[PDB]
Amino acid sequence: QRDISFKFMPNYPWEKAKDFLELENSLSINRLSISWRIMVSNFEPAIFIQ
Amino acid sequence: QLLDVSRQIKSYWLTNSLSTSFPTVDYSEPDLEKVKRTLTKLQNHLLEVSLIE
Amino acid sequence: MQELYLLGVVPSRRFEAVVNSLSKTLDGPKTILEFWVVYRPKDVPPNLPRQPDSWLRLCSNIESHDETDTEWSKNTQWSMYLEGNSEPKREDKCGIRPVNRAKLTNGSVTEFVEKMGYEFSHEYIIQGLEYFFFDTTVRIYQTLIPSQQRSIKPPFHPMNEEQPWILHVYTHVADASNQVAMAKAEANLTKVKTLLSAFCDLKNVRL
Amino acid sequence: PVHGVIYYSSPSMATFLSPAQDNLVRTYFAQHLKKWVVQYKLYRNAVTPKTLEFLKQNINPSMLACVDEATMIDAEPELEDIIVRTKLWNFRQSFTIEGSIYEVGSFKVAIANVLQKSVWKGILFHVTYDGTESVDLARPIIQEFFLKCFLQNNKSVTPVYESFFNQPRHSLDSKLLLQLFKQRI
Repeated sequence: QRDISFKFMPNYPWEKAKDFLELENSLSINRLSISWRIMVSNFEPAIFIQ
Repeated sequence: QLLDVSRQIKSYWLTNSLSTSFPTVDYSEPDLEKVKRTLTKLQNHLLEVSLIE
Repeated sequence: MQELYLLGVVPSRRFEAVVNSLSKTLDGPKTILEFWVVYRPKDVPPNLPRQPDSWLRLCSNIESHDETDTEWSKNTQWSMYLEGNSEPKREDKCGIRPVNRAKLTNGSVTEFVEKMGYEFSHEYIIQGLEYFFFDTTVRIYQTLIPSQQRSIKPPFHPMNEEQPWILHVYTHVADASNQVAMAKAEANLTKVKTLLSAFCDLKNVRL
Repeated sequence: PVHGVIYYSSPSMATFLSPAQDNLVRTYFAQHLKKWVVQYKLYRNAVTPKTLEFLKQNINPSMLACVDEATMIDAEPELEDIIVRTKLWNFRQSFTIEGSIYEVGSFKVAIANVLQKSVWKGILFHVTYDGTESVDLARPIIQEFFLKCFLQNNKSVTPVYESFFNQPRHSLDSKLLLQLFKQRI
């Protein structure tokens, strides 16, 4: 809406599952981290938040 | 009375917990990589994604 | 910490039946492979130490290292058990054994114990399965002597030819004094014992 | 990052902690995080082998415990009970440190009293400075801030302490703390 550059970059646990029981434990997970990067302006250094 | 006894014996034999198996009718294949991809696809609906870093 | 225990014996052919059939009774089997070594106080002052029983033993989980390579006592996590003799006058009821334990990391466990002044006594392996009931475990194991000190995986030397298996029932109460918690652990042990007794007979013994 | 450990033994420093904290919060807008306590215990079996154990409360989960002076392992509190039950090791000797950690602008500090059985009131400080990790630049920023924030008595007394250094953890090594107790007896 306000035309700000950004990159999403999510890393879901179920991507990493070797087999199905792994997939189970993946869904059951208690917490996950999703790292964002946000460029406010071209000259301004990027500000990133997880 | 003999028939009662023989029945009891059959039942006992069948009561014994020696099955040690399951019926197992399997043979429909997981195709996990498809489930991963459909999961991600749904989870990122309407979302612009970027590369890892 | 107080542990309430029952135990029994299982011959070899009777082992396999007791196993599958245990899987039918209560919560499925967890593979357990343990390496144990004991230590002995070198000072032996005869009046008060009472070193024959109170001396300590310590062990650790070897889930998968020895099959892959030469066993690494440095690599695995270690824990130390002080288990005392069992309480007598308990012929009728379940047994009581006081046990205390601590987990040890970032150190030479061997060098630490011997620097205490303890010193090697015996070294044995525990191999078997354990099953679960609510707040009460049950492991069937066998006592495999190692081929060598810190023996590799291929050998697994067994103690006797008959190779009998041993049945241990686990229950833990933190607080010795609480009669209500002893009561509930007692009844949990009674109920599990009843079911397990249908399975096979087992009873309280000393230590 | 880079943190300094300072320590005082003057009796003025004795009375100092509570008003020091209070003034810190009030005047410099400190925020109070977890209270700090650590416990040191020292005894030795009938054959004269020293053993000592001490317990940071922050990371109590790992209790660090060493035989004589030489040899140490990380272990559980129940281990200590083990050694008591064996009775081969003799009776305790206890030091303790109690204070509380504050976060003030760009660094976090620990203000604590050291004492045995509430004997005395010699004060320990511990300032982790978020920033440069160059010991030579942090040492005078830390020193400057410490002076500024505790300057009333600052003319009046001088410390004995361990120099500041750079270490990744946000809390100071437990082994080092043992070394502080052992140089302190």
